[PDB]
Amino acid sequence: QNKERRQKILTCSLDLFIEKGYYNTSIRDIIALSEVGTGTFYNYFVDKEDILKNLLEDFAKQIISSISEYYLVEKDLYERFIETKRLTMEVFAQNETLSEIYSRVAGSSAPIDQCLKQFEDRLLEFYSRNIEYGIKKGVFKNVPVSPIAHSILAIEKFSLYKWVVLKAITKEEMIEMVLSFHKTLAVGLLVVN
Amino acid sequence: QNKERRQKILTCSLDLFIEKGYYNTSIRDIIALSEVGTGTFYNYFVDKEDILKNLLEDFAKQIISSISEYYLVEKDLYERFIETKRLTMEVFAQNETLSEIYSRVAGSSAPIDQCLKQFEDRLLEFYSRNIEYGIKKGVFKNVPVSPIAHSILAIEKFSLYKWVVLKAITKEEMIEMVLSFHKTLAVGLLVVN
Repeated sequence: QNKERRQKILTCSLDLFIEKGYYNTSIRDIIALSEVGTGTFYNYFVDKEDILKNLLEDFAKQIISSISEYYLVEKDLYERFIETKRLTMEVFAQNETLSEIYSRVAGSSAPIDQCLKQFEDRLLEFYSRNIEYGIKKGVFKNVPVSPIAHSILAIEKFSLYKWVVLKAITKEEMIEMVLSFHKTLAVGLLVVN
Repeated sequence: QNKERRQKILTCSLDLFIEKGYYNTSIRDIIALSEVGTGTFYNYFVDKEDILKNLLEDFAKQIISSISEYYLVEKDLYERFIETKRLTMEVFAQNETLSEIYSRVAGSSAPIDQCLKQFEDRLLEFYSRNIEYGIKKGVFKNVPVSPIAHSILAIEKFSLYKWVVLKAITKEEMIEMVLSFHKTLAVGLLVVN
């Protein structure tokens, strides 16, 4: 019941962010469209940034649990390396309107960048754990991990932006690009080493 | 003389974008701070987006010519692969205030995204030509090129943003991350292939 209401406020907030723009949307607009009352709203959120953190927490959680669930059945670490990128790209697509907001508000102001930083740091740490595991199991080379986690995040962010914001590529083209890059990263660009 | 004036308008525009924010800055503010007169201003630019395109054209041009000049002396394609990323990261640092604007206005509106798209497409095409050359010379594997060019651009964009906007890493850490990733991309993440 706390779940329903929390969810109603988040869906309405997302819709208003898409329709009016994140900065042009007020807590007033959200409370009015949510209809939960000013007092109940504050049992959950203090302002817009609290709403954005909560939207992105749920998002990170869905990405990380989809991957972790897949790990229970597929054990080949290379198969995991590729397919987890497709999985992630599909979570983005299931949350299209949020992917859009994520892709539009980066670098806009320090409080919003602080929110995106918590979301991104969480994904980066997870990606690091999984790369570390592969190094330990002799499948991946023992290289610095943080640059690799950042490269995964970066291409995912950039290709999402080109699909959902620029409309310059299709969902399919975005998925293909991302998988192709991870394949090449895995096998290595150099012919000889 | 056309050069001096064009340059004065661009420097002033950059300063106002940093100080007031790109959207809060008007052509009025720029013409007033530039002092070139309303009529002369229009011999060069029709609006802010014309100024942004011109700032980014010069930027792309400086990145591409630094790399092309280096190519006249270093012929090892792997040495080029790494060091060109350091060169690029240094051009970003020499144009810190522009790197900031670039890192802040992405996804903000379709006209500004159209401007960034021309800048990014230009870099992507150049990066593609250089990867293609390496494939043809047997140094790089024959893989799809566009995902690789996008991955180079993406990590460069993302690590620039974390330095100049988030202030979460140092210039040095940004340069190291980017070089480390390109090294791993080159040698390949997998132990065996």
